[PDB]
Amino acid sequence: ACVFFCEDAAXIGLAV
Amino acid sequence: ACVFFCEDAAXIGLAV
Amino acid sequence: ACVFFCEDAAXIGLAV
Amino acid sequence: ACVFFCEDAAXIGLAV
Amino acid sequence: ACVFFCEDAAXIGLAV
Amino acid sequence: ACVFFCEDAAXIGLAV
Amino acid sequence: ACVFFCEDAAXIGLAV
Amino acid sequence: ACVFFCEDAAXIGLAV
Amino acid sequence: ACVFFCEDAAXIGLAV
Amino acid sequence: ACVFFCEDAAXIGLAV
Amino acid sequence: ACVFFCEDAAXIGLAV
Amino acid sequence: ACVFFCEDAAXIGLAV
Repeated sequence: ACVFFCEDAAXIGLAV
Repeated sequence: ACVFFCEDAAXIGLAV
Repeated sequence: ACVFFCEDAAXIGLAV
Repeated sequence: ACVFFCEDAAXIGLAV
Repeated sequence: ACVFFCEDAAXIGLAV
Repeated sequence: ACVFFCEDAAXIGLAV
Repeated sequence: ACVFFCEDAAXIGLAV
Repeated sequence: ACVFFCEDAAXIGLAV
Repeated sequence: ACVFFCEDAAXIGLAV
Repeated sequence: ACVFFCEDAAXIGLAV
Repeated sequence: ACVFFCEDAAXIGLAV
Repeated sequence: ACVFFCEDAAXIGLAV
């Protein structure tokens, strides 16, 4: 999978 | 966040 | 390029 | 939450 | 009228 | 996998 | 806006 | 939104 | 202390 | 975090 | 001076 | 605190 850096607030690494 | 369209199988929107 | 659908608030398409 | 397509003009997604 | 999906940046629905 | 809408020209559903 | 990296615990990006 | 790293030659962050 | 990037899920910095 | 003072028109404290 | 990552569009290293 | 990226010359992270 890959890590995306997205604002969820905070910006975190989401693994997809 | 972004919406990804991915297999979970069925295809769904994913909140990224 | 690709079209992504992400929240910026509103949900919009983005050209990548 | 749900996404609705609404006028803001332009048509955009609103997250509610 | 009709909705067109165009990049204005963001891609949004424009009513014509 | 996921499906992204990308120009290949035509815009198509790219499978990845 | 800018991205700041700050501790909130975790270190996260913040949109400013 | 998500932050992508893309070339525009000149590698930049992209607000998606 | 040091900052490590770890799963909490999301990927975040941890201060140790 | 740091406290910033930013407008969102409406000047507020921001938790960064 | 310091370098901040800010959208100018692209995200770039702003020198201040 | 926040991490700033600043000249000390070399560039370093600063704990703010």
